[PDB]
Amino acid sequence: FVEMVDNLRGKSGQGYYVEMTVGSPPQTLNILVDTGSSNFAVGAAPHPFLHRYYQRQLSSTYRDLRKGVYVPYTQGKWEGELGTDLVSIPHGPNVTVRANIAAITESDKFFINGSNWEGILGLAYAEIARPDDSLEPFFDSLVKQTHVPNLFSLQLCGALASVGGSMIIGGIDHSLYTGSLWYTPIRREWYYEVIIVRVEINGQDLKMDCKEYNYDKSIVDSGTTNLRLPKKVFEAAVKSIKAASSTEKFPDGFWLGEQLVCWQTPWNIFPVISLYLMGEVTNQSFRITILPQQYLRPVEDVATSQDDCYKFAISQSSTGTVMGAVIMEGFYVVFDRARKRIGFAVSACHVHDEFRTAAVEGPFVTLDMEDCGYN
Ligand SMILES: Nc1ccc2cc(-c3ccsc3)ccc2n1
Repeated sequence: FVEMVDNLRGKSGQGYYVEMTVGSPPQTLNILVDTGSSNFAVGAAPHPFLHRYYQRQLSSTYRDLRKGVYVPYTQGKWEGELGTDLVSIPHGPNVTVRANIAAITESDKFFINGSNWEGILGLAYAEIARPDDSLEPFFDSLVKQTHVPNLFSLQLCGALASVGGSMIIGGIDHSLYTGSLWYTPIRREWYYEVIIVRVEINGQDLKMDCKEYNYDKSIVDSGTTNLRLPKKVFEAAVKSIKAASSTEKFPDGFWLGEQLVCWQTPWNIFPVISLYLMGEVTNQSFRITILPQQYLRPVEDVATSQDDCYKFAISQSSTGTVMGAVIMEGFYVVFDRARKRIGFAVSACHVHDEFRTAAVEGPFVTLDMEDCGYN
């Protein structure tokens, strides 16, 4: 897996991408790695923000599926033409597979003006593929057509500053993490859904009905930046973070992500956040702990300010909990599809000081963990 280490690149706030090839001869494309969706979809027309795009006319192995796909999101959309072709990952396993590909022919607020990627690799399950679950996602195709084991893992390292990481396809690289992996079950194979059973700020329990933590979902998502929390949970978490960091006060807007706060930096004033996840065994949980250096993100994009402005990277949501980069950059994350589970271990590349560290600890006893799932 040494050939796969450090195969992820990107710019701060613009996602992680991996080099891929599509068609014959191979066409090189940078593709966003997204555990939050299930479509392999690439730009196929000269959108002026794109460095490169899939040219179907140049591929001898392209096959038309004679079907369109329309994908709206909250903000905008993407739209495309479904087909198949041969796909490779130059810094992945030495294999070539026939995969479904959405050729994107129209988009709005999908591509990022200024980024170095031209497509998306949805790593989640068939159930949330567009237009329906008959469209087999890339990873399913990879496992069916080769001996590549049914798992992948992600080390997202963070630092517009350049970001880096590793996607290890088909296994686990033990030098990307310290301590032991701890596994939480995949509750259902659609998103990577898991169950949060307890939340603490600075070891202080939030004491909420644990069903609020997973209302209506909790998911692991490499395609989101923030730790997103349901509004009711976010409201309590914010109140508790504010009380923990009394030493200095901040306007309501900052906590709401409506404005930035700037220095010329004190980490100790801010609390650690702990999430307890359902463990592998009846009545057993474990906890993941992140620092302010994960949830307080630098903004370098500030043109009207030559100070160190930060964004509060926890926000409200109506789609459930989203464990985004705020969480994932603390940990080596194993997506163990073979055994319907997700593993977490302290990341060897995570940003920390000399007083506190990201942590993965257990076992703990936690009763009635079933009840924390929304139905
Ligand atoms: N993990 C995520 C989060 C947000 C996403 C939004 C889009 C999209 C589609 C049409 S416009 C924007 C696609 C994939 C996404 N994956």
